[PDB]
Amino acid sequence: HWGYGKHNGPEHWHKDFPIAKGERQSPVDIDTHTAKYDPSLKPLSVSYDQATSLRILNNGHAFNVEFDDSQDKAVLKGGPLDGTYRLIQFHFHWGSLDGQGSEHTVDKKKYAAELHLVHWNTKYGDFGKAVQQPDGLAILGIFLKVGSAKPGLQKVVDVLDSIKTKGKSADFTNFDPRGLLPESLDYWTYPGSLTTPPLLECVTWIVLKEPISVSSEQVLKFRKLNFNGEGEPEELMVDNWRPAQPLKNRQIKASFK
Ligand SMILES: [Zn+2]
Repeated sequence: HWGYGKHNGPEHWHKDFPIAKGERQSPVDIDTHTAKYDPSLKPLSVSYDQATSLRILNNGHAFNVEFDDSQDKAVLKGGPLDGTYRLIQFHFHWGSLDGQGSEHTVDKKKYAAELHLVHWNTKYGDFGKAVQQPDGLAILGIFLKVGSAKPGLQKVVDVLDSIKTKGKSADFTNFDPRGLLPESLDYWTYPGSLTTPPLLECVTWIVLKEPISVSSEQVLKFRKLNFNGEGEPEELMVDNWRPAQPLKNRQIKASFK
């Protein structure tokens, strides 16, 4: 019964998921004055030409755009990573107000939203096996600010009415996740966790410095989604973000000078 409400939000998750207080929790604040350039980092390689989106699902916590991950169709490589990581889904976290919504922060700045493209390490065979490994996942995080519309997001926006409530899914084929990337692939990276229960410490985080712009109308449509199921009291799906967690014995590395 974890969530983002008045009585089940992030500050409560540790009772059922004690790693919530662990050594490698996410998100974190990215201090641009202490993150150090690492010349040994490599460009990243985002290969989404062959991506097969399948479906979009309201899971009661966010919505996931799901992909075929039964081949190396959409992979992330390079950067801080060893080996190959398959895209399985992307989702967002967002606010009730434009001044909030992101999970990671940059010098304490909150963005309006944050996109997570989730990939699993093919060495481990399946996502469920991967989340049990410290190097099981690579999550590419992208900040959203409110300004211009993002044309490549509109198809997502326009399907949300069909998945308003928890448990609803819709066919969602032929979506191109390249339309959600900023121009630059400069990034910060650090080791951390899933930001939702079970909060497993299995993630190499790769957070892009350049935000994307979305329009106020696009974010407004995200804020019409519901946490609840159909036939239940309406609870708008807003403020589905976990706040920054202690960095502890970690360093954030920058790919850029
Ligand atoms: Zn996420």
